[PDB]
Amino acid sequence: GSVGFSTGGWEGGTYFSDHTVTTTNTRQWYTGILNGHRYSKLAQTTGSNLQAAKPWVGIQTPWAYLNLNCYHCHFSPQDWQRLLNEYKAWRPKRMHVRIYNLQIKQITTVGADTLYQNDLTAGVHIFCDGSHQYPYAQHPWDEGASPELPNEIWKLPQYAYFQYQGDLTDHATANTPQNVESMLRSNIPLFLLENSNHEVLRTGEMTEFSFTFQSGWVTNDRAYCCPQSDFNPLVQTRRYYPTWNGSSNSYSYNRYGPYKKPSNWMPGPGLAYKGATHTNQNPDDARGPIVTTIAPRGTISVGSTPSNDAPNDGDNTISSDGVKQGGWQTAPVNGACSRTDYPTLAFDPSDRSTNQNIPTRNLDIDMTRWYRVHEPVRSGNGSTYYNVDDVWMYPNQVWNSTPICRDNPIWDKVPRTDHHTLLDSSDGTLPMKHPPGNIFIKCAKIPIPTSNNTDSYLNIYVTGQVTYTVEWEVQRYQTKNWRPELRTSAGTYNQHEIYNIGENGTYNRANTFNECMPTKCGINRVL
Amino acid sequence: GSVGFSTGGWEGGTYFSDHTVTTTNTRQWYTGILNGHRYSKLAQTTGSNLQAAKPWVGIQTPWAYLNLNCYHCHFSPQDWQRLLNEYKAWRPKRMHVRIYNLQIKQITTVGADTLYQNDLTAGVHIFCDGSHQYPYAQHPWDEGASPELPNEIWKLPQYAYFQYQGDLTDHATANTPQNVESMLRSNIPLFLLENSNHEVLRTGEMTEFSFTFQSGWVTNDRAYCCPQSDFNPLVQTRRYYPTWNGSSNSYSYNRYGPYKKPSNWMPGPGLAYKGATHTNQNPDDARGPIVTTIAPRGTISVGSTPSNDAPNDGDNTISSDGVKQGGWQTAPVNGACSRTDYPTLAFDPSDRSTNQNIPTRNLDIDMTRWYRVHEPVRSGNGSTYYNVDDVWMYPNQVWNSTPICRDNPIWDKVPRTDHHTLLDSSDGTLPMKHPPGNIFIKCAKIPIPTSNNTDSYLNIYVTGQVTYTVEWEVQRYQTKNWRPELRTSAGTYNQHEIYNIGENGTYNRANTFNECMPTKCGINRVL
Amino acid sequence: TNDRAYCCPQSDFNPLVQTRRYYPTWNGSSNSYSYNRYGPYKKPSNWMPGPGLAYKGATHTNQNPDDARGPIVTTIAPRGTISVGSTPSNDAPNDGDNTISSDGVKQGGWQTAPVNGACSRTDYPTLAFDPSDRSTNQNIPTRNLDIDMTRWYRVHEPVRSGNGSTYYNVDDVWMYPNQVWNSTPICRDNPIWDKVPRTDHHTLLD
Amino acid sequence: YQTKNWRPELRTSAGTYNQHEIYNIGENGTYNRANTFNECMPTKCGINRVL
Amino acid sequence: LTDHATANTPQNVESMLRSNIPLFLLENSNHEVLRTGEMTEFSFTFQSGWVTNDRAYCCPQSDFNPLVQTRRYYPTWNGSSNSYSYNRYGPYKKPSNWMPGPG
Amino acid sequence: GVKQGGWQTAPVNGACSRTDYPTLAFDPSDRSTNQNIPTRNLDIDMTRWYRVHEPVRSGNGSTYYNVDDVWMYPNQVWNSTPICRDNPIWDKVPRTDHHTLLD
Repeated sequence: GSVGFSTGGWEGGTYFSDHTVTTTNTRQWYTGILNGHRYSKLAQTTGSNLQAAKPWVGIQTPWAYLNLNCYHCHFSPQDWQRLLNEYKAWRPKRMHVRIYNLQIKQITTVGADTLYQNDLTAGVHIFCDGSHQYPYAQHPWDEGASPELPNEIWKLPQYAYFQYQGDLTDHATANTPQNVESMLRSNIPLFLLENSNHEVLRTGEMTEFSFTFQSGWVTNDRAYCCPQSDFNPLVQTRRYYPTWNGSSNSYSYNRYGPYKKPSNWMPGPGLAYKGATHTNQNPDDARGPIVTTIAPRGTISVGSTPSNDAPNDGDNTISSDGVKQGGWQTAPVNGACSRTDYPTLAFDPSDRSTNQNIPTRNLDIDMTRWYRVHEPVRSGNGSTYYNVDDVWMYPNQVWNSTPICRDNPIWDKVPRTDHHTLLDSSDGTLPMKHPPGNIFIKCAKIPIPTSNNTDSYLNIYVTGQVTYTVEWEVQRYQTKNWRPELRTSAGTYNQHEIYNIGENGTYNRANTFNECMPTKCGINRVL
Repeated sequence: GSVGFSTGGWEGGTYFSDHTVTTTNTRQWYTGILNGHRYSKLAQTTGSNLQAAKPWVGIQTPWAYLNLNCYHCHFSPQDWQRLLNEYKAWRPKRMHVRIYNLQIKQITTVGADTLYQNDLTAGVHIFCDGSHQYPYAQHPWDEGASPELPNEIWKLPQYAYFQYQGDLTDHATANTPQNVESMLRSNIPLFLLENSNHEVLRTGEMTEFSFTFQSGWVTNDRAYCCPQSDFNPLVQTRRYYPTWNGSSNSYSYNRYGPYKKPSNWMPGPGLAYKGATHTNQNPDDARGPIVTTIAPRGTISVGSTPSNDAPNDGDNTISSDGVKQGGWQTAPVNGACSRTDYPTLAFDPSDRSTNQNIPTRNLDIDMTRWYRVHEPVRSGNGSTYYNVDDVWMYPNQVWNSTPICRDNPIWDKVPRTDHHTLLDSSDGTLPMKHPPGNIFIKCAKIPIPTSNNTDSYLNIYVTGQVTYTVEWEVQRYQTKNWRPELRTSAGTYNQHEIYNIGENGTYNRANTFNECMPTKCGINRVL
Repeated sequence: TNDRAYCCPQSDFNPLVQTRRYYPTWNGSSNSYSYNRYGPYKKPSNWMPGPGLAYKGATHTNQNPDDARGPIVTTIAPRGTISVGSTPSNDAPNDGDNTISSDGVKQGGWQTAPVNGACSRTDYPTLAFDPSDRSTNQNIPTRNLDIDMTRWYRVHEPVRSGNGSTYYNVDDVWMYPNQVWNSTPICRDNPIWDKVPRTDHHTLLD
Repeated sequence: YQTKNWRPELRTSAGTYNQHEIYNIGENGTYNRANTFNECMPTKCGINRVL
Repeated sequence: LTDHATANTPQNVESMLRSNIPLFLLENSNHEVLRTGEMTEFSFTFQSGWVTNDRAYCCPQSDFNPLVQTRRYYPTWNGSSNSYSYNRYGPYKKPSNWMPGPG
Repeated sequence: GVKQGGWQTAPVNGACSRTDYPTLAFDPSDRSTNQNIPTRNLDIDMTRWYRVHEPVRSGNGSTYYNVDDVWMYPNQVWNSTPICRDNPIWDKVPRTDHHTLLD
């Protein structure tokens, strides 16, 4: 008889050790009924009017889901400081999630007054998709992650997923196969969570989930030198550099100076592009820096026209408007270029922020990450130094990843595909094949009798507690550095009261990326 | 199925034996929702206006806590009488606290009428901090301790804690380091009880806590003589006292009279100061007798100005107003001086007292505690007898502690610091490293669905029973005294009906410190 | 000990709860006291500011590095001996004791510094040092930074005087019961230990 | 140390010092030492204890 | 490197770099001190790829058999019809799946 | 600024044999007085490419674009440069979060 028995306590606190950090967090969560207990088409209405449907079309579900992906979910500002000061590297190992102390209440109107009364026999649907049968649909930077403050109520975000690009229209030429658009539309998936197995829980019940991570490392230490400066000037190099003689049409040689020795190591791959920065209008346009247009041959997308003049030769050229609303954008794409760390990653530390100050990633002091790359080419009497904005993958590229802050997402799901290149994120998330599965939650749909076969349900909502524990594998730094180093310190910040509760419970959050306590500031690594 | 089963009975009564007294008390307690389930800045607005913030700034929490610290919590007036009459000494050994028979009710408005209905699935957060991770914030003399009468309802007091002194402002001179105020403000702690582990209980559940005391003794017997009178006049002393001869510029000697023999034993340390008694206005001013101004070099407090004239030499002198609102006061500081027992300890016997008569400690008949101390110094023809208001710690000081009454606090937490001197309280509480930990209680925060992301919770309150049992180590007196002695007796009091229930349930409480049944009145100890 | 106190023991209470304690007010007409509850935002504390002697020493001149400046200067000499700049004084209080001139105390005495104890006001400038031996640096590190909140700036004993009260600065706070304090901060350039002199008695070692 | 403090704290950091090159070897082997007591890295700055 | 402060940059980055420079003194580690009658030795184990002495006499793209026809066709753009027509690759250049290495 | 401020990576020829020369030149020994400087001009391996062209239909004919930068792309296959007795044996891989293929 667990109506009067709790199914759990409250669990909080972090534990530090040499090889392990364990974070434990409990939140009170709730969800009401979403989308009237039904699945429905979700389509974007925004964007400049064009003779086509808007690109994103999908399904919004009745379900809600748990999002644990961000560091401020797991670490308090204190704990994050201690992680960054005492450890050169960490990665998540295993996560345990308990859902318990469930309460299901009927929302009742007896009059001008709204009543909240237990329905003791009402259930809650809880489903973890761990085999990734359903669309994951988790953008790492989404709001609706577990709130930073343990005392804050967490309203579950609603689950929706992409279905098809609505902008695609049938296009028939001598250069295309027939009926490709209808072929795409016929093949769109529909995912209903009710054709899978899940648990239904009443108020005296609990459920739990365990996940094991496989990921690379987040690395807190930085390089104080680039690989290319890293030689010894007191020793001469045997290497010579050529000088072209226009008279003899040959080369002569001179020893490289001891203070620049040619390196075998390439600057890491980096794409320095801002994207389209020219206007703030139309938040649903694809700004950049990389915009990808998907469309199969035989279909034509927004603002696309076939072009019969070379190089295109029957391919569809896409106007600015077409690329802008039709395409899908990848940002940041800076890679190893530190010049474009800014302003290509900017975020709110929390959801629904009223702060006018937007933290943007301006601080990278790691010295393997490059500002500019130049290819000098002999031209006439002198040489022309060509800035290279696109440094692609090339052998012997060696670089460090961007710094991250407590407000970054922890992981990003690697799309399941035939092939992928090296996995390094420009935003710093850990790419994971098999990230922890979506934990889906919805109130039971309790029908109300109707004579006319209308869909009428009882108005209820579930609240409960969720405890999530992450075991973090972690490595303490060791150094022979004689000097003291930069450390994350509260005294660095222009906002002295940051992460403190103020008048009327206002909680102070970072104005800047530095106040978000970024990694790779303090600890020197030897290359 | 404990919805219909109680988790405990009612436990009351005291048990006396030779070496042990056991008090058992049960109270019905409740708390509603505090501070709207949130943490917020708590700042004092009172005091004379000054160009600075008011000193005390802190955090008021959603939590409530149990306060067992006072004797009238544990002992009935009868039981206290018997303790003081039959025992020379006692100390608390172990305490057991049970919280049970929990009821959690929703407060509902259906109309002009307010309804109280069980929420059977609602929880209660109960947390004991026994490792003193959170601020203790218990002033021994606070109200909100368990009520004296077993039948009285106990409303849990709300927990709040100090954070920083708001009066401190940055002060930069050649004599100070830079940016100390921002350094203080940056380093202020924030304590959220939800990052620790605690129990959540529904109505069919209970919890219990055990504590072990380490303390010195409360001592009921008194000295009938001072150490300095304690000799035998029928025997001559070999000791001589000097007399200065101004003519020969030397000393001559004469045997001490047998009825004052010089003693090796110093009067105990005592600071005789009233504090600032001149006005009753501004209850938040620091009156005395010892006022401590905290402020680091590089900061400047209220009413402070740097003074470049000696002795100060760049130190900040503080005006009366600055000391008055800015400082922190220590009272009583009488120590072994009985002259300043009055009026330096005065209190209400109970919380929210309407009695105009305020018990103040005027009765100390222990003879080791001194009225005045004089240092005579030869001056001219005679000698000048200098009153000494400050007797500091000196070797061979020997003294008895102040008497206490049933309305005193039992213990006081020793602040955790690098160093402390001898622990003797002028108010009589037992200093304890590791006093019993705060038991924190709050109603679960049960969210109400809102579309606009406002914070809206279900209005509930918890009531329960708390049983607390203290085992007291105790010592019976033994004496060869031939004569009968003073004993605590109901017939001593001008109020004959004291501790009786009167018309309409009015409970009579002590008008005077004597009616509070003070210790160290009755039993003679041999020195 | 590396950790610090962010509050003094005397601020450390809960203002949301009233105190049962009252403070006296003297009535000169009735020659008695009346009582009023302490305000919830200053609750009288059982805990004394730690012992502290706020004295600079003799700061007036830089000459004569071998003079005993302070803040505590101890003259040793047994009865039957006379030290530098000492003369017997037959006028009270001295009565045959040797009074010592400034010069005598100055070169003859032995100095104890720092003697600030729990007073943070005199942390400066009573501890100043070179980080290394034979330093050429004109900048002398001196201990100006103490943010520990148990260590006190000033102590006042207010005493009712006439119509108002006089607030007496206390430069000497001696050992007294229920004093609780944290030790001074140290730096990487401090000595680790000091040998306790072997003696019959010593007080608390801080 | 162990703390339940929610907030980050002061820590000893090289970036605090007006002398940026402190404890570094300079020209001709000159070793840079603290000008101030803060540059000597004093204790009891960072960690909060609960009383 | 010199400090540069604009609306587009964070503050005090140069001093931040200069403050964080390492200093390495070999005397804070453990090493051997040897007098004239003493010796010391060290062992190392390599992990590496191979140095390769043999060469390719052909590129991967020439490496086919001309006596066999390829089924593959190559496009030719017709500007009049705006479409492609196809012709079998000649047996002596067969399109290769293998790209020239990065250079 | 680029010239004195930057740090240079050479050789970066990769699989291009055209730029084997003159991008690697050295003395065989230290403090050489020899005016003749060995420079790597001899690569007869046939997987290593001289030029790469992307032809693009332009007007009536096609334009053959020389490609001086061939980046990493799938199905690139190549042999490493020849080495001589005077080359270094190894190079320390910088310790970093990421590296591409090591050649």
